[PDB]
Amino acid sequence: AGSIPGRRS
Amino acid sequence: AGSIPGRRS
Amino acid sequence: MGSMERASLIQKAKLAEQAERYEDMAAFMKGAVEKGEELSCEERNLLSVAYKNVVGGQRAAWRVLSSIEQKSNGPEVREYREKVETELQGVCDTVLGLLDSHLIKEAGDAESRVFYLKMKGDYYRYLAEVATGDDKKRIIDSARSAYQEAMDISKKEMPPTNPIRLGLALNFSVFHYEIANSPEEAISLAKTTFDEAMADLHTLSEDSYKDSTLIMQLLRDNLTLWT
Amino acid sequence: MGSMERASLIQKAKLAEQAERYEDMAAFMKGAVEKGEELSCEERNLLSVAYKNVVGGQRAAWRVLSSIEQKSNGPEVREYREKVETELQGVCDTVLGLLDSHLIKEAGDAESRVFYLKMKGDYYRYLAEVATGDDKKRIIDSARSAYQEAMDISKKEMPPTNPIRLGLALNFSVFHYEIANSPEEAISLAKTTFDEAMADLHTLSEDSYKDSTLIMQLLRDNLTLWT
Ligand SMILES: *Cc1ccc(S(=O)(=O)N2CCc3ccccc32)cc1
Ligand SMILES: *Cc1ccc(S(=O)(=O)N2CCc3ccccc32)cc1
Ligand SMILES: [Cl-]
Ligand SMILES: [Cl-]
Ligand SMILES: [Cl-]
Ligand SMILES: [Cl-]
Ligand SMILES: [Mg+2]
Ligand SMILES: [Mg+2]
Repeated sequence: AGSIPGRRS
Repeated sequence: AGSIPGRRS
Repeated sequence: MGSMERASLIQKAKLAEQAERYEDMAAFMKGAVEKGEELSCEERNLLSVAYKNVVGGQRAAWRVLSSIEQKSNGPEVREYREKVETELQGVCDTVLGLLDSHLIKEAGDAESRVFYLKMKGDYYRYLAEVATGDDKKRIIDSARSAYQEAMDISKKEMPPTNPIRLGLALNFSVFHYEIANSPEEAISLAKTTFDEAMADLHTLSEDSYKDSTLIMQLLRDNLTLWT
Repeated sequence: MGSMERASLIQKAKLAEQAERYEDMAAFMKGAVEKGEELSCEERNLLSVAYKNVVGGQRAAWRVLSSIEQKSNGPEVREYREKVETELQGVCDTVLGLLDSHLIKEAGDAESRVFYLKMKGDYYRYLAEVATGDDKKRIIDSARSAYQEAMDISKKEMPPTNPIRLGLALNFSVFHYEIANSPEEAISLAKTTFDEAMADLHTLSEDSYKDSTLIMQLLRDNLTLWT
């Protein structure tokens, strides 16, 4: 599904 | 302010 | 793009739009224009969508960088703003070059000629947004002149609800407000355009009504912001 | 970027992020890596943000085009999907080349080495998403091997709430589900990661708690989608 985003937002 | 958009959306 | 068929460039421009690859879209459309044939209505819209989205992103980045630079006032912010600015100018010069070689001169129908002169005004306006040097007044006047010729044709040849005529008036009003330091002219133009379109809506089909009222709302949104 | 100072490249990468110019950001960070010095934590995040956003846009475009191509099944859609695919592969190869020359080999601290091996796994995963040929199994195994080495270090050297350890587990779980056809392994990994992090939250400050719980929620979001 979702992987880690680049920034906390 | 706003100019015309490229598409109607 | 010289080795790719015209029809394939058009098809790929449509795919690039669906994929949100606007730089590719613009390159495919530049290649299509360079085939030398006139553009249909749909193809003119692909050309405009592509470059409007590319330069729109450059403008947004330039404004972010220009804001940082102004707050700061090392060389890096100015250097990077200058880099983005040069890229933006390059894209505007490319679009203006397509219009001058030879889209405008071959456009005889009012719809095509107005469309291209509106584009010409827009890309000189984008150049004027970043201009500061000895040619800044001449850039502003080049935008004005293109918009004015488009206006004169539109008023003679198109009904007041025609969406190209309306979008032209919208953009020329933005030029007056944001570039030419003429907010009263901007407000007057937007008001008279809106009112003359309102009075012609009764002639339109449902789909044409939707198009005209959408742009009328943009005019109204600007009037609300400006008054 | 060879003629620009390291510090200026880093500064411009930060500006490029603020301006949403991620291709520029990635170019500035590639130039910074090529100076040959190790990267600090903040600089590693700039490198990752830049390339993750560039390849993320390429992946989204490839998926749009691949969907159109599959529905269609002239050459144009396949040709254009292939063009986007080749560009994507080129960016992944560039990132992998930076990691191999010489970020990983110089990274001795667990935080840096895990970060880079997680990146290595991610860029092989992105290559695996578009792979079909004789090397597809080897691409998948290269992703697996990088993630596995990162996992082994993280479990020995980092607490279970460390955000790099958590993000690594998150991404490796996505690898298992979406690439390796191992949904049970994906679910197991996400569950055990979440539960072991939960049990260590009591040790954390408010800001560290916020970071760890944010990634735990991503793990939970995937578990909800997968179960
Ligand atoms: C400059 C311009 C105005 C209108 C049109 S259009 O009628 O093809 N069209 C596309 C953009 C838009 C917004 C609202 C209503 C109609 C349209 C093209 C170009
Ligand atoms: C792979 C990875 C995981 C975490 C971090 S971080 O702790 O620097 N950070 C940036 C992205 C993120 C999302 C949620 C919580 C923390 C963080 C970097 C890279
Ligand atoms: Cl620069
Ligand atoms: Cl003609
Ligand atoms: Cl192509
Ligand atoms: Cl080291
Ligand atoms: Mg031909
Ligand atoms: Mg130096």
